[PDB]
Amino acid sequence: GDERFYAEHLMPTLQGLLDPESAHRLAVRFTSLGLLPRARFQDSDMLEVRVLGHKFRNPVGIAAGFDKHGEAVDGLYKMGFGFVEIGSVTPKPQEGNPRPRVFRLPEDQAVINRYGFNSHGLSVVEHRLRARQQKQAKLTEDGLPLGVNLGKNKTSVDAAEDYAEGVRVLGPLADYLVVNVSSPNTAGLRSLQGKAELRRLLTKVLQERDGLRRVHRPAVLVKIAPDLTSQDKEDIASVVKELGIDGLIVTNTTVSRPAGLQGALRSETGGLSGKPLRDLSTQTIREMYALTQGRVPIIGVGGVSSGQDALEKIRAGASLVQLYTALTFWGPPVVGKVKRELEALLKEQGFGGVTDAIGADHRR
Ligand SMILES: Cc1cc2nc3c(=O)[nH]c(=O)nc-3n(C[C@H](O)[C@H](O)[C@H](O)COP(=O)(O)O)c2cc1C
Ligand SMILES: COC(=O)/C(C#N)=C1\SCC(=O)N1c1ccc(-c2ccc(OC)cc2)cc1F
Ligand SMILES: O=C(O)c1cc(=O)[nH]c(=O)[nH]1
Repeated sequence: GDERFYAEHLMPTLQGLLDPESAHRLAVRFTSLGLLPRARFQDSDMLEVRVLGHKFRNPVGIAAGFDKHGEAVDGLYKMGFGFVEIGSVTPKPQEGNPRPRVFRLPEDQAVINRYGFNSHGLSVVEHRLRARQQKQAKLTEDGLPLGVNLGKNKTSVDAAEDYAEGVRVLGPLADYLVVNVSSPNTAGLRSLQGKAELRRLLTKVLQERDGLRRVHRPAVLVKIAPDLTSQDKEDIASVVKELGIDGLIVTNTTVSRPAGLQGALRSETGGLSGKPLRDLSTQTIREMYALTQGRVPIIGVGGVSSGQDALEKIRAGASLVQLYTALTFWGPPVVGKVKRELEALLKEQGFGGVTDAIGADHRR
């Protein structure tokens, strides 16, 4: 499946015919049925990473939001992702915001979304993952782990209890869990990144996680915004260390609108993803790595659409990367593209593998 054909004919046509939410629903459907380009790239040993208690056959994952309800996991591995993250999942089903709630900014290679945690809920996702639980166990053992990203319901009183319920229900079924406190589309949610709120929330999450039988006990990561103050970042790093949080996902979408955006839809409310987020996210990785002394694994995400973009985040401190918005524009071939370019650049820059490149900018 040609990189050129998808980039220059297929994705532009689908974009010309369908609004972005319809296009995404069709993509989830096709992916869930395995109707994808092959994909030929075979992962070399230079791309394997060991982190979070697992082997990852390659460091390129699908970011949360694409497969919100765990419907397409196997088709995402078939696409060539080293790991798959589903969600965000909320405790109770909820519809999210009214449509339209997602917008393309093609001149910016960006998207703005305001889905507001549309979710089938924990029970539905639980059963969906349970139907393939041993298939995933084998995938995980073969180097293809599964992450589950947890959110909170719009009308929930007690946010921490929403996250605890998620840990209890889906934790067993996940190699890692993500406490998503950085959606910009749920009122008040990002205030959970504040020191006191985060410590209270994560103490409860970790207690529930530690209460799970050893074989079912996932790593716990916290996904953070790209819009944090210095004080916020220092506070997060402190809490992450005080509690022994397994890792950080850096970053969610931005509420900022960087100067220079050209898309007609630039002033729509929501989080902005894609190329204009890229270096903001990279910078946030760099800072969090330094504040955590390189001892806390980071999954780097925001604006990755090439091997260079991947390597930049790796060298800034990410152990793994994810992408979401690049797919919208370039389609499935972009996965093998990132990986082939990443391997080439690692060789060019004198790294024996991804592992050797993690945090390399900090040792220069
Ligand atoms: C349409 C859309 C929906 C998303 N929904 C979620 C979500 O449910 N949970 C989450 O943690 N992040 C979500 N994200 C954020 C992505 O996981 C990722 O952090 C962000 O888009 C940056 O990566 P990208 O520039 O490669 O898209 C969403 C992103 C987009 C574009
Ligand atoms: C008419 O629609 C199609 O032919 C589509 C679609 N959609 C086809 S034909 C063969 C094929 O790979 N697709 C296809 C295109 C995009 C995507 C896709 C788009 C966005 C994604 O976000 C991460 C992930 C996958 C998935 C697909 F499975
Ligand atoms: O609106 C959502 O559901 C969603 C959007 C997004 O950009 N990030 C997130 O965590 N949730």
